[PDB]
Amino acid sequence: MARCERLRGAALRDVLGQAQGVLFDCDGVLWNGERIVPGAPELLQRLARAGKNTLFVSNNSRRARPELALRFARLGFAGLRAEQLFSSALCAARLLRQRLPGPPDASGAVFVLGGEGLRAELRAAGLRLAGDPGEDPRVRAVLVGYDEQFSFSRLTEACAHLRDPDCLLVATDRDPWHPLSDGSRTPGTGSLAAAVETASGRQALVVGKPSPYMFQCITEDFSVDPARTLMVGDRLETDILFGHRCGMTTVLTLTGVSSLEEAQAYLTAGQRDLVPHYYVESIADLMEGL
Amino acid sequence: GMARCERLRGAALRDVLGQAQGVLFDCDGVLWNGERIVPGAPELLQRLARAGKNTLFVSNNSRRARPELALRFARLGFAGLRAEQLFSSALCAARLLRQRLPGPPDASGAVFVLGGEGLRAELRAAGLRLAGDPGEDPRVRAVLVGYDEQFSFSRLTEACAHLRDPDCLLVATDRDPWHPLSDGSRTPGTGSLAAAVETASGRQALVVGKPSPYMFQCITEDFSVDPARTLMVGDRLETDILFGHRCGMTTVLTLTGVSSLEEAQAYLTAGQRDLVPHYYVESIADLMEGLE
Ligand code: BEF
Ligand code: BEF
Ligand SMILES: [Mg+2]
Ligand SMILES: [Mg+2]
Repeated sequence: MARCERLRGAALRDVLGQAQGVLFDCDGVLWNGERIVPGAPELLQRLARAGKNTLFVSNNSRRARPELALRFARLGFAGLRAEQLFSSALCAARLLRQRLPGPPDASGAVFVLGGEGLRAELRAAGLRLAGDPGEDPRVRAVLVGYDEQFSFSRLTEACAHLRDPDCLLVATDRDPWHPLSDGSRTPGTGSLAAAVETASGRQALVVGKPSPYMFQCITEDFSVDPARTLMVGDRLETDILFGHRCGMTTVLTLTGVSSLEEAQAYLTAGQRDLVPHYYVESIADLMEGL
Repeated sequence: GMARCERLRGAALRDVLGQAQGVLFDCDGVLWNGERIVPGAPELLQRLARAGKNTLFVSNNSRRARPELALRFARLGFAGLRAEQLFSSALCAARLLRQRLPGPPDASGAVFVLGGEGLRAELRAAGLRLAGDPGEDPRVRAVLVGYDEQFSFSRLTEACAHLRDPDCLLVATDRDPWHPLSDGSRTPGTGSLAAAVETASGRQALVVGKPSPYMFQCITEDFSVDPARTLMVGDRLETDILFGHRCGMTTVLTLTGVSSLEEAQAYLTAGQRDLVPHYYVESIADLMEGLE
């Protein structure tokens, strides 16, 4: 039962040694916008050298796997394999492929409220998109992602497809909003998903943290022992909650969305699923254990 | 009076109407569907007036300011109504905001509005200054979410920016989630936009329209209404009927609109008593057989 203590000194050396791997959230953890978190690449390198597995799990649905891989390299994280990178975009594509196969054939298409990266992730899995060239097949699912082209007419069209009860509704994540480097905020997929759900009268299947699905998607590709895995993230209600649900050890870093006091407030309120085991000022602080 | 969803006809209809001082009518799906009146609706209103029963009208429709809504009634054949009898969520939003945003002269700021020109006009008639109107946009002191056919990701973003300030109010006209169109398709309702704005801003909106009691308050500032002796007549269980229950009125579901008898009956069998109408009719025309 999580106590939100500062991970330093001996405990930190013990926690890292016991670890098989570290699951890292990306935004607010490795970088903020185009500014990397100092020590972050050096941390990853030392982790690898110490033979501790690293994986990356992000609710960001803007970047397909190849562009996310480029971003890591560009910002200075070398030696990563694309296979280590999980976004809600990737896992939505895999969930939709799973739900849409069958003994039946001639499936259908996905209507996507989202950007080019999310679309590209679905095409890479072999799904067809409403609005691509050629045949208009039956729309069999609506996917809601981070959609800067969101509009009333696109909301209306989503709901029309959802009048068919067999048409699925999937959302990449419910993150409600995100910080920008200028201090302003941008609405998150959760706000778009809420509009689509309310207008269509449906409940969405949510793929991203804190949904366990994000973890299944990962364990299909790697063996992960939740007991010996650290889940590291900056957001209490997505990363920490996810970590608790998966039975992992949880580390809040303070470089991102949540504050140490928000965590303490959950603790005093006895909401244990939202309380991290440990916190650090920065993921750079983890290095003193290697 | 625990609702049993009974068909209002015969003696029950004569009794209920006889005890009533007045009838509150929801408008869409009740007096009309689109540009098509419900047959008998104009005659009903006339006969109600002759019988000395007061009528008032509530709508969650935020598209027409009160003058145009009044012109609509007249054009479709409803005679004898005065504009002051018409309460829309637009009107009541303008009043809530006028109440909450008066203060010293210099304090007065602006309302950032997600909605159409009807709603805009309703707020200006109440003396409110609007972001996006000509000249200086003063401090935004409230965000209003209404039915917004021009809703967009950037305007959602701009609303949230205003809402970062905890003292900026968030008001929604209503939470109706979607509405039927004449071709059988649907348009998203304010409730869906409001949900997006509330989620992205981390705020709870003050809701003005039915089933919020605020709409009833907005009405009782202008007219004496005894809820015990008033019928609330509507086509939507989750908005009109619930509203009637919260205000302590006898509730009548009419079937010419959004909800079905079977939806009402399922609420009954589930014990969701606040979503069960006391009575129902196929059409509000049926009410006429209870008047002499
Ligand atoms: F990249 Be994480 F979801 F902030
Ligand atoms: F006019 Be009601 F709000 F349908
Ligand atoms: Mg993050
Ligand atoms: Mg109605």
